[PDB]
Amino acid sequence: SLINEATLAESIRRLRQGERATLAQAMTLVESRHPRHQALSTQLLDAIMPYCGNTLRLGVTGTPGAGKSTFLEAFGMLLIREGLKVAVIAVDPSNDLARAEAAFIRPVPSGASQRARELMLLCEAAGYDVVIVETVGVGQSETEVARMVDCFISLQIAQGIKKGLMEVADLIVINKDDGDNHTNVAIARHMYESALHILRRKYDEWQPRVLTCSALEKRGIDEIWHAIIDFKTALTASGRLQQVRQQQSVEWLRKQTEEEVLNHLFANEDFDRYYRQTLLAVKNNTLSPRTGLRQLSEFIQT
Amino acid sequence: SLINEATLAESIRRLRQGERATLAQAMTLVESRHPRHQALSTQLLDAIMPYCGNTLRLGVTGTPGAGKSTFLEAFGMLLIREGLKVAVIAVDPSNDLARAEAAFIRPVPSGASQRARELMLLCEAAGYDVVIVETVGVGQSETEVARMVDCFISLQIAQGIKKGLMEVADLIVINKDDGDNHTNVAIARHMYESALHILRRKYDEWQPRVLTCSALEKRGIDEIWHAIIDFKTALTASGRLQQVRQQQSVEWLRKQTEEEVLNHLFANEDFDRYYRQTLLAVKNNTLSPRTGLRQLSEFIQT
Ligand SMILES: [Cl-]
Ligand SMILES: [Cl-]
Ligand SMILES: [Cl-]
Ligand SMILES: [Cl-]
Ligand SMILES: [Cl-]
Ligand SMILES: [Cl-]
Ligand SMILES: [Cl-]
Ligand SMILES: [Cl-]
Ligand code: NA
Ligand code: NA
Repeated sequence: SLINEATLAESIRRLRQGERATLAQAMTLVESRHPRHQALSTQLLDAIMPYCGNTLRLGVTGTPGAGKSTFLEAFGMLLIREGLKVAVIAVDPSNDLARAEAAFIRPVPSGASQRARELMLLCEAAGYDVVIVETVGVGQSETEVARMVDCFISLQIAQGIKKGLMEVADLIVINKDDGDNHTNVAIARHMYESALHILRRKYDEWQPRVLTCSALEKRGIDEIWHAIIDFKTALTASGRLQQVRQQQSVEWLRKQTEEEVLNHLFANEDFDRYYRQTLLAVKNNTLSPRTGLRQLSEFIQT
Repeated sequence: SLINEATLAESIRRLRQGERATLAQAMTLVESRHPRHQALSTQLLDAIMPYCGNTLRLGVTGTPGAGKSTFLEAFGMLLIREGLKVAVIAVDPSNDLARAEAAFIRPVPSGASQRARELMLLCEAAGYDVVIVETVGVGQSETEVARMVDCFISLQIAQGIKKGLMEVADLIVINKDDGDNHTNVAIARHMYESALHILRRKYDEWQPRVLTCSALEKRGIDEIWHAIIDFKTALTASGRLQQVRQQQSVEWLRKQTEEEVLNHLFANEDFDRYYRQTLLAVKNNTLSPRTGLRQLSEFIQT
């Protein structure tokens, strides 16, 4: 069926009934750069807001070689066996699940952060029980994913532990606990656990947990889902999950508003030039930082 | 002697010769809110920039009960015995050293960040060998101090370890390793060390060290100074210290420039109102985040 201004309400109806063709169509619309599609997309997203917010939002990162694909397939299939509908938003770095009718998989091209969030909203409005946003754990991708999900899960394989990961990890999982590397897996699991037991809790309500699994042998997956449920229980008992979700949305709005204002300034060719000359003046000991700041402020005011 | 526009150059001369009365006078001038003093202060700070930058800058935080005062006295007196001139900038939270002629102690009232930096510059121009900026370790004060010093030292006494501290600690010191609490001190020292050995290094060149001392018994202090020297050796071998200092100055300029622009916007009574109404519209599911952002952008442009 066509999606357009006249049919928007019926299209939303179809979407909320969980019709997969309409979900895919709506996502494609949201991804179009055609100015007309951008305005209709805006109408759609405004319209669906009341239908969002009753979906468990999970983030999953995996380092290269961590077995993210096999884990996601096993985990996804477990959720479907539990009778749940699961969507996977596969974000680009800066199988059996594919065949499941109760699943839905969509890639997000390398911003992509706003895009991932909007696609997640569509999945929520479509009645998915669990939405998983996943990407490679590299650079700061853990903290970026963490900011849009209820529960953040990092996959690791058996330099020290990344501090940014410690900041955001709710669960750490060591995949490929199979064959002959049990000891290597146990040592890695122990190391993450030492860090997560000694550092202050991200949430007062939750000691982060470190688990192991073998996706390809189907062991440990049930236990990971159970830990996620335990997390949900702990955070919802105090009303902290709702608070987290509100804080994430406020922080996104605030950060994007600030960043647009700042990007416009630092993009300006005249300001960029004056800024760089000011920096060089300070570096070369001709101006104090105080004076550097004042003249930047005056340039901005004028 | 008077400090004024006519005498500025001779006053700078006196300052560079290490005359303590002129240093105190210059600091008082920098702290005056009298508009005339603010302009002369600007001239002074510009003028001294070429004389700065050959001083070891240390940051020291202590938690309540960590023995910061006794440690600073013992440490300061050690440096003076080594024939060094040491200045202490005592920053407000958001003895024998006092009697030493080769020392200089100045408080900074509860911004205070810009003020601490400017007073540090005066000490550098005055020929101090070591300048120590110190404050209570509470909230985010560790990261704030860390951003203006060559080497950051945190005092702890025998909830888990603060992640912000792990981000910035170059050395951790457990004071009051005396009397009957050796075991309690050893356990605390071990805990910090576990975290600092397992987490990725802040600097590739340096594994953070955790030491113990008894300031009041004068034991362990020599070893702490030696560790600081080891830090300086490690970072200067690769040219990393110079890079750190440059990055700190650029980051301060950048952050203060951004924060002034943003504070003016979010201070604006009309924008604050529209921003809060937009936030509430999103919270109440009447607008998508996309639309929230767009209309904030339009409000700003207009
Ligand atoms: Cl079309
Ligand atoms: Cl804790
Ligand atoms: Cl909740
Ligand atoms: Cl300039
Ligand atoms: Cl006067
Ligand atoms: Cl490392
Ligand atoms: Cl260096
Ligand atoms: Cl509004
Ligand atoms: Na949210
Ligand atoms: Na600097």
